[PDB]
Amino acid sequence: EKKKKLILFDFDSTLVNNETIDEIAREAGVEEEVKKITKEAMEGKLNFEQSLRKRVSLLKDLPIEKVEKAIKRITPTEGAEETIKELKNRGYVVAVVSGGFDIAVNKIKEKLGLDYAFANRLIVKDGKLTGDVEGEVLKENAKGEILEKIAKIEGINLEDTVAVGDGANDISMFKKAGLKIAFCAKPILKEKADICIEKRDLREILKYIK
Ligand SMILES: [Mg+2]
Repeated sequence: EKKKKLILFDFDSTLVNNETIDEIAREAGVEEEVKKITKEAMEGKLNFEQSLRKRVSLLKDLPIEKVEKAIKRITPTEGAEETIKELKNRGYVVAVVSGGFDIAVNKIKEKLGLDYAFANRLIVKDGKLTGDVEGEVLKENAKGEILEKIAKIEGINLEDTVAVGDGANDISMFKKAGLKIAFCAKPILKEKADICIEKRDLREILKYIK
């Protein structure tokens, strides 16, 4: 026998190298403005939901074909698939929980073979973004609520959970997690982490997890 563990990964800047919202902002012509808000939000200087709605509103009217062009530029972080496969090899459950968007996160869930995926969604009308976003990964304690929910479904004690992220919206996930790993993270999350990894290779987390 042997117990399973549950590992939750943030998406933007953690499982992938990019910030989905910033990539889309480039196609919408508001890259500078959105990048600045994203940085403040991930450093913990802004309420997450308010900052995300402010950024998504700047994307109003962008055609879906341009959103896809931005998504195409997203690349997986070094070692991502190998790390996920090794965790699954141990019999562990793996999830991605993101303040980003299904249109990007759906793909990685299937590509890397994840068991769960939670993200927000961009609202679309007549083939263009309306500027609205909706979802359950918006409130300040959203990720922690999701970690608890998944752990309950799987019968896994919170002490056997691991959270891996880079930004301030990963703090609520860290609060409930058994092991807190800040991956090439912002100072506000590093302060709360058990382990800080600065080499950009997800395989580095494996050493800390039995
Ligand atoms: Mg992130």
